[PDB]
Amino acid sequence: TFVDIHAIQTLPYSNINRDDLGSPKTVVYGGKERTRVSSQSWKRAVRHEVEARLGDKAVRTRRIISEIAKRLRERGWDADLADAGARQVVLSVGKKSGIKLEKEKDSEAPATSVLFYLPVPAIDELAAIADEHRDAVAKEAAKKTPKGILPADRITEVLKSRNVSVNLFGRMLAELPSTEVDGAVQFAHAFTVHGTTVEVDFFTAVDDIPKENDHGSGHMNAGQFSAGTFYRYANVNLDRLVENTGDAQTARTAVAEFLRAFLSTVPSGKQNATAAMTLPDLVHIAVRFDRPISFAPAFETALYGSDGYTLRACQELNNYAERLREVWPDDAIRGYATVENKTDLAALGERYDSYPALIDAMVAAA
Amino acid sequence: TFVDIHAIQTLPYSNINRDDLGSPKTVVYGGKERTRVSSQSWKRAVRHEVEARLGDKAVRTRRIISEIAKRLRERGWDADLADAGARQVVLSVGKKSGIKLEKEKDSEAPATSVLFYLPVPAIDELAAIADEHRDAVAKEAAKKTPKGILPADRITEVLKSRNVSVNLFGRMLAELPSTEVDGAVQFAHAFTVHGTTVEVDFFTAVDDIPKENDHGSGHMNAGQFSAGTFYRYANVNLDRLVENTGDAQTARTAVAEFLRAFLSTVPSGKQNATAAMTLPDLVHIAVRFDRPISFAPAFETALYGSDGYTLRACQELNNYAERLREVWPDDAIRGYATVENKTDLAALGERYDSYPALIDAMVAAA
Amino acid sequence: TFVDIHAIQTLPYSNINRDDLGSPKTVVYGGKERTRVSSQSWKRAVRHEVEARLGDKAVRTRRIISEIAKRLRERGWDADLADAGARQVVLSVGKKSGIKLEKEKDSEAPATSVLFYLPVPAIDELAAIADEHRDAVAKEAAKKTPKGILPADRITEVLKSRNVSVNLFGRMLAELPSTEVDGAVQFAHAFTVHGTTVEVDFFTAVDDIPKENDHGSGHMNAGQFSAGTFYRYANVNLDRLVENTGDAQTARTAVAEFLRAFLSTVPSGKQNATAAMTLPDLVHIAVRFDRPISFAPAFETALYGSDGYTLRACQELNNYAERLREVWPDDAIRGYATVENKTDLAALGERYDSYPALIDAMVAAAF
Amino acid sequence: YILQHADALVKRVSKLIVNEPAARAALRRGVGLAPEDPRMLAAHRVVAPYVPVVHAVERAFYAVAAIMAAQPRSARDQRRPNLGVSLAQAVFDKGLNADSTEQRLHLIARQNLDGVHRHLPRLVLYLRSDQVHIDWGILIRDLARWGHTPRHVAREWVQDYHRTLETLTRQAE
Amino acid sequence: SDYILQHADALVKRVSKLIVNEPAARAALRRGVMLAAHRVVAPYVPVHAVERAFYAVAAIMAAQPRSARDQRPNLGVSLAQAVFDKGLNADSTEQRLHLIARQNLDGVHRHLPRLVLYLRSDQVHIDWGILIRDLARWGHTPRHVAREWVQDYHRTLETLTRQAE
DNA sequence: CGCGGACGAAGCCACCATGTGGGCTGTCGCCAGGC
DNA sequence: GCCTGGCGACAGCCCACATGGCATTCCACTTATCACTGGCTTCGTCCGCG
Repeated sequence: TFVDIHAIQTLPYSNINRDDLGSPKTVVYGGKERTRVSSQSWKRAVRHEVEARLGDKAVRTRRIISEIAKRLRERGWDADLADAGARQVVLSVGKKSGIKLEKEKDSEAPATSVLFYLPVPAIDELAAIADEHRDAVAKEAAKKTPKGILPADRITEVLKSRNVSVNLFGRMLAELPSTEVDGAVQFAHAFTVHGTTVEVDFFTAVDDIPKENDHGSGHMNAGQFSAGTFYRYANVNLDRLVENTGDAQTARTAVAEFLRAFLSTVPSGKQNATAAMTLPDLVHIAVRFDRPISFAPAFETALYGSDGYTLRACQELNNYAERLREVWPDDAIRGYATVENKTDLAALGERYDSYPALIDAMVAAA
Repeated sequence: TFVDIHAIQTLPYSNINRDDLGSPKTVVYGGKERTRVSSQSWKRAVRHEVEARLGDKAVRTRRIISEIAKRLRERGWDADLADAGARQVVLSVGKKSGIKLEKEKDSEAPATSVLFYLPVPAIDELAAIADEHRDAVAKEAAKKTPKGILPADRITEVLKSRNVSVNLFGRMLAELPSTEVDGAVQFAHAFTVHGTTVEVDFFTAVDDIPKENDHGSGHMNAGQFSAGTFYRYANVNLDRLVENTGDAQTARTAVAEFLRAFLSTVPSGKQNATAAMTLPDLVHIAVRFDRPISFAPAFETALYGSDGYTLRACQELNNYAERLREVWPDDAIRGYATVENKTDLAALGERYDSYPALIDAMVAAA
Repeated sequence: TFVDIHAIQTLPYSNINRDDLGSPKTVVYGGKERTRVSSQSWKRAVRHEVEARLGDKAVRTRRIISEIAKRLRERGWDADLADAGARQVVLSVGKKSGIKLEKEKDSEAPATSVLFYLPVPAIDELAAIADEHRDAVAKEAAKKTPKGILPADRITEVLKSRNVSVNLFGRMLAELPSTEVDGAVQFAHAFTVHGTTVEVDFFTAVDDIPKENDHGSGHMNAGQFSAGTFYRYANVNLDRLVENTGDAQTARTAVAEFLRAFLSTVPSGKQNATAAMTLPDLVHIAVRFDRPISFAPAFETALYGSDGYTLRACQELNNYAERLREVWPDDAIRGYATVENKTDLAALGERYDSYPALIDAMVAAAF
Repeated sequence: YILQHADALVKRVSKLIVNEPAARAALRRGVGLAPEDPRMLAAHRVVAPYVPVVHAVERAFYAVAAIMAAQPRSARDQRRPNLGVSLAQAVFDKGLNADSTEQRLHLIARQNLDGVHRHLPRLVLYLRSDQVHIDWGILIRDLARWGHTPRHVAREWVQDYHRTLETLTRQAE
Repeated sequence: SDYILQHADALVKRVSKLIVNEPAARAALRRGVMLAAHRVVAPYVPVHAVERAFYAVAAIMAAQPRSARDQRPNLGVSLAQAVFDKGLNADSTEQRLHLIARQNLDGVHRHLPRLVLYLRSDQVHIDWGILIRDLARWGHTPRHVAREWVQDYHRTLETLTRQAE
């Protein structure tokens, strides 16, 4: 009921995910600093590739009122009635008077304080609900402090609609706890197997018109980059994903699609300057029934270096997988797929020739 | 929709791209230090050869006001009116009062804080826009703090014009986010296949006119160089390049021209001292539809040495390409062209006799 | 528009170019150490032979003030006025107060911080400019901190004058960016085709008068030497050389003279103890229009050895030239000249009997 | 205590740059690299006698001597503040950009000892390029204590910078 | 490397005793500067760098002039004292020192015997065990060893100048 | 129509300070003669 | 049995450099964004559900 996927993936001078000052994010793990890619970033890349491949897209937005306003404006509403009707949409729901709004900005509809996370056709249905009650909205638009006229139950039922991404990663809405969905995926922070010092690159953007006398750079700075073999891990709680989608067939497509997205996608951080696109060097899908187990302790002792870390990382993940299957006995259906053929890696289960064959075999096994 | 090009290219004692202290830039990759050529440099060499060969040139300049001033001065404006009119050009656009300017320099027009990136005929059109409003400019030139009189829409429409280089590599302008263009090319940092220690080169500049027949030189230093077989990689997102140029025919010429520039050009950093003009030893263009994949992990394990790295690098890139096509199945149209004939390199697809034949075949295949 | 010249040339136990500790300079190329001759050295030997053969000489000197002082002293100036006038020459030009000067040395005029690179008659013209304004110089010589009285434009126009060597190799002057000239020649570092270990030569210096109870040498040391077949490469950007000289006829003589200097000259490092004067074993001039291509990757895989490297180096450069002409098609006018007749070397173009015939044919093929 | 050997190094070297060129040129070729790097073997004649006896102290001494000799000619020509006080002086007087130099200081404050050395020569030569005053002994002592301090010195650097900028702004009224 | 040192010291006293006591085996060692070295030095070994680091020093020790042959600081201080006491030129022995510090493991063995035999010719003390271990640490890490020699050398030369005044 | 759940009603009080460290290990020369 | 001594002959000395030089300009960015929730009382009324 737990599908967990491990992956070793090298990235060359990427710097895919930056902190607030531009340096790549780091964990001091095992006593040694190791650059990391935050989980929310790779999770965002996964949800956008899943939505793009499975066709249905969900929208995490702070500006729901403005978007409902374009739909009501395309339905034939005047701009002022479209704005008042979308304000009625967010005003009619929640415990207090309405969903709290950020301070009003000139010429634009105010953003909600919290980020809504709902599929696109559900936003259009909210526009239809505000549309049927056009005269009541017109009457409340004339008052100084209009109240939430729209039915709350209908709107709350639209805000409860779940996308595949909502089913998979969950959502949170503090004013409407009825809409909160438990996530079915645990996404770990991808850290390096080996210790990495932050590499500094010094670049100078060149002025193009020649100066008459003093030729110098137009601007000069230094951006930090790093490279290494990241360890990646993720869980999928099949009981919750089946509980969220309801039917096991959509959960099956959601899981297979998630695993493929996990392998295929890259966060795209300064990719136009580094081209860090890469396939994972090794992938290991286990289908466990008792509990998920990350192999991150296997790489707590940082690798020394001077030699290619890929073979030693794959072999070390192998030894830790072997030692855990001996220490914690289980009937979990294992399986792996690797690029290197220098080792058999016996503990990672049955070997499969390709990543899609592995994903199809383990999803079919669950 | 993704054209990615790989290339192995040896450079002999070049030191084409230097850091801030003169040493060639290095990556500690795979645990072993490997000299690298920054992507920004080879990208600049590519854009200048593309602009020179395709005829249209774009200009990345911090001094746009001075250049507009020469055009207005050649249109018959007085020098002071030309300077005030070009200040009106940058003063009339942007959210705030105007594009912020660097501290004023004596006798010369101030440079903008950010680097503009626009084609040359667009700068001339900005001069024409400042030209037809000559009297209004003359009236605001008399005031102490003149305001942006010129129409903002017309200027913003001129600043949105795209060169082939803008279509290909993208641009960024923080004050005018409407002009930002997404780049269609990912250019990786070219690193060496093998580990390279920096080679110190002691040099003296002997002084003629000896004073007392003593041989004491006029100068003594030590500049550090390096050599090796670099791995090079780059992507071209056809969907974005077609989206930028609009028509598929100009995107087709842009892609073919880009690939040829990628093969032909060399950054020229310190070439008159070390003539490092070289053709790549091997090139491998793949036309992939799902996602681009760099073969940089193939060379994460540094090569040992003592023997020529070219044959082993080509053979290793071959084995990694084979293993990835087995692990990640795809219908991508592959193809390669090599100098060495000692190996067939079966996994790199159909072999072509020449680089232009390969480029024409893969561009025609996309 | 690009003339590139390749050359294989063996040197026998030469050690022509030494590092800071006396060992010959080495490249770890292809994974194997290979002794190299730095490009600046052979470039210096080329510029001195070109200046000596074409007659006009340029001077790279840190002591321009002293030389202007001898010319003003031969013009009838007093020594103190000659020194003050030459200081006025360098004081009157540049953005800041003047060209910075090194710390003053006793009894001698201070050297400029940067190396000037200008032809000899231009230095004499600077002396004439400082000469016409002799009274103004005499008045500023009396002040404690004299200012740059001489016209800056005339001096800058004299400092812009170009020799053939300046036209060919370019110059750089940081204080006067108007005088900087782009070089028209790319000169590669000549490395060995094969891997070479440094050869230690122990040597002693005999003391001639003998003293009882002592036969010891007057000196003892152990210099380092090496030998091998170097690969050499160089480019000439005809568009820039024509742009620098202006007229195509002087560029034509400059190119032909450069190529001949490239073949004839040897850096002369440690040459009196090792007569390593040698002609290149093979030369291959290509006249390319798209871009220059060095054949240095051809010798990245070091040759094994035990047998003469000349024939294998020429044959390997041949195979790489063939494979590149097939891989990168071009209409470039090729041509070569070789000592060995054991092979035809078909890919290197039309064979010419002699080096001057080859140079004349390829230069005439480029205009 | 180390401040003593640091002041002896600052004096002799400060004289060494001006009087003898071969020594400073032997020092500047070793900017920003560990002393084991072969480009540093020429600097031991000048620096090795002055270091007591962790690599952190050696890296501090060797590196500051190298940065000291790599000053541009203009800078070399011409309470005890930290580098942060020198930063705030370069913001208020010489007119450096504020949002970027404060960002660069809070960028240095996170590195480890390995990273500070990587970042420092570019920043210090930037400061020195416009005649900003920097007391090298304090910087030496601080760089020696960066190795064993997680943030105990950097906090001093950041606090002093913000504080000195506020006082310099309030004194202009 | 502490364990490398113990064997270096036991080899040093064994070879010293063999050099002064028997000329046949000692001359058998001086020829290498090779089977006889394999039948003599071999028991005192714990990488090809440590073995060459033993056989080279045992042959160099066996090649001393009889003046030095009859009669913990490293080699940087051994050269500094050789400068200060014997009057041996410093400007030149410094260049020979930096020229040793640049070589790799096969070259350091190309330039070491000449300078060391020149030290023994002046009866300067060379702690053979540390020089052995340093040559063994040289295959492992060259730059650390070279810098240690250079720094110690210039450093103990300066201290001895303070003692002079 | 009845029961259960959720929401509502208040009373509400603000010019200048920082220093520390030390604990783990093994080796020959072999043979013969004499005590 | 243990401990100590021995196993053709294998060279010696002298010698180790002086001097000179070690670059200089320039250039260092902008913009937008910055969460919610609750951890008081009792009772009464209303609304929803059964």
